[PDB]
Amino acid sequence: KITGLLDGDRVIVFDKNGISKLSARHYGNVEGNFLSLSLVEALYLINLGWLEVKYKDNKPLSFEELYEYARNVEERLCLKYLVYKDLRTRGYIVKTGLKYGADFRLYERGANIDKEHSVYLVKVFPEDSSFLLSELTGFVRVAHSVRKKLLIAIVDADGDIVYYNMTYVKP
Amino acid sequence: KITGLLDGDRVIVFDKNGISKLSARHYGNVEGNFLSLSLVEALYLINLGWLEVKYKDNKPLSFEELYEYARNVEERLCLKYLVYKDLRTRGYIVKTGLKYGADFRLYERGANIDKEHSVYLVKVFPEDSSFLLSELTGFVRVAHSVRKKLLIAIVDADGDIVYYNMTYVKP
Amino acid sequence: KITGLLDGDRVIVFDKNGISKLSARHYGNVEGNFLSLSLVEALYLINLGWLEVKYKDNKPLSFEELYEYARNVEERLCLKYLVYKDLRTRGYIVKTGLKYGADFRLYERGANIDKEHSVYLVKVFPEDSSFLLSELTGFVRVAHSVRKKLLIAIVDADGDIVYYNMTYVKP
Amino acid sequence: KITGLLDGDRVIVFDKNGISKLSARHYGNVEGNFLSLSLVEALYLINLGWLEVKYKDNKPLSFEELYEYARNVEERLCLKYLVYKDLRTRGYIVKTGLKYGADFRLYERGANIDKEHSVYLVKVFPEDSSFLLSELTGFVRVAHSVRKKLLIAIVDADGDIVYYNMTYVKP
Ligand SMILES: [Au+]
Ligand SMILES: [Au+]
Ligand SMILES: [Au+]
Ligand SMILES: [Au+]
Repeated sequence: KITGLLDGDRVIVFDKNGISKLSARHYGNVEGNFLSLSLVEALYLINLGWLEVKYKDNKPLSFEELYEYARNVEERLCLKYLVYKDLRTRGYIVKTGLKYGADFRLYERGANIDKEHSVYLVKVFPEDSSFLLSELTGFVRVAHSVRKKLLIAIVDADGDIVYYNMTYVKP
Repeated sequence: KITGLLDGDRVIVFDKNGISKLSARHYGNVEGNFLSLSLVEALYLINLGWLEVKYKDNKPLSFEELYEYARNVEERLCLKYLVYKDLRTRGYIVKTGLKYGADFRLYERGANIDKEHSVYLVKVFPEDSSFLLSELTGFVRVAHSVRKKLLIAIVDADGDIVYYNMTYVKP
Repeated sequence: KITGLLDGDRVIVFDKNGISKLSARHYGNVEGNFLSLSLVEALYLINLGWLEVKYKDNKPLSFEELYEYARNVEERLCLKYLVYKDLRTRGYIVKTGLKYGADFRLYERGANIDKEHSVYLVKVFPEDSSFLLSELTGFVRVAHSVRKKLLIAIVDADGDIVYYNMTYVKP
Repeated sequence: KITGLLDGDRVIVFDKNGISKLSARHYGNVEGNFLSLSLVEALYLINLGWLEVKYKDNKPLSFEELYEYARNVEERLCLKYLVYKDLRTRGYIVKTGLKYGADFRLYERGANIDKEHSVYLVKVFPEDSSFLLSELTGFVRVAHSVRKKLLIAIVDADGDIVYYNMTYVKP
């Protein structure tokens, strides 16, 4: 069970092999002799039984413990977490979509991250919260501007994720 | 210049010829003793310069006059008029989509609205407005069950339209 | 008295015991490491006396507290809560009807929702508010195509509910 | 061709046989020795080719002429006429719904007298006009109250008539 260190909004890994294992599956970003995982990533790794996270004492935090800490640091933690876990489970390599204002950005399944770029821009939405339609049309424009497809991930009232693809059309 | 009689939510045309001209291009409904147009159809034909609409006396009502009347009696006249005019201009035969909870239903440039079925289901939305996802989520469903393509026409504050498609997806 | 964590749009339950209890009576979603309830669900459970909810502090929110929070993050929280509580009380297993553009989808009290299909599709409305018929008209349609019974829940100003059915008719 | 005399909002038929034929199909009400027809009824009968209305000495009026008159007399003329004609065409004995707040009251298909009651109450609605939902629920109350079925007749944007039945439900 690889070990990581709770450092604010990130979790660091230094074990040489621990970092090699996680970099292979493409988790977090490698910065020198360290690997930086996001809080959602660490939670999912913990859930997978691969990662172990300690903060203060030598006693590693529990999923609940890390959740309690992250919910007060990250925003929409549960929203991003449920969906991230889903996509990871669907076989996707999920990476931040921050650069495009999106929640995530994904590579095709089975994509060679080496030569391939990301294809989907993902934006998560809770079913029961209304918002400006321009919020959506805006993402369709950004996605399109970067030759990427927009993926709307809805977390319905039942806690399940429903995905929709939205695009421009010329009747 | 075909003249019509504004009566509530529709315009009545008695001129046997105007009834042929309009019916030819699929505008309005031929009751037999007359042909009746919707307020949006009337506004459009006035705009084309084909129609003249009288209300209580003889002096025909200006486009803006008829337009103000319709805005007052029909909630989303602005939206519907705008998208209808646009799709009618693209050559589509624009009919009501009420049976499907939609704004319009379209038929290709030349089609016998009789033995043929509509190919598109259309829903109009002002862009700068808040909305709930179920409004779109239900539309995609209905379009699906009735095996028809869908168009989500979004009109921005400037009155411009951008059509979008939306499809359910399992990543 | 199970205790959950208010986290945006949902409530997280970590107690393996509450997870079993809630899961049994079909409440929330079991992510695996936790179970999450929707805001409407949590409100109902607080009201039922089964649950306790804590936000950014160890002091549980009162029903009126969580309720106000929810009212603020969800447009129609009032309507949906009222109808959810009522149908749940009647013994139905109330789930989301998002996929059909509806508020809820219902299963019989003795239904095995894993093997069975929902028998009702529900749409809620505030009685003393202006509406457009295409709002019911499309609902009737979807309900038909997906071969399900429908319920139009109409809540009056006092919050009292009356259910109505609607059927297409060819006289 | 039966003759009737325009009398305000009614068309009176005095002919002995004329009255006989119309009364057989159940048109108008029989008061004194004559037969009083409604403006929509008279318009329909003219459309049928059965009636000939004229204002006193003047030459008989054309469908357009009577409509021209009637429209500046009766309300929702086009609305009520479009539905009435349709229901009459479908083989129904369409009578007023006035005593119930409905537009029309219908008698089962076609063999009912005075010892036989009306089965439906009909309320016509133009598709693109919004109204308070309480208006609909009000008609369900009246219909139900008088042990009758409420028929919602919608004149859609295409000029066609769509019918829906609305009733109470106890889930
Ligand atoms: Au969440
Ligand atoms: Au407009
Ligand atoms: Au409430
Ligand atoms: Au009309």
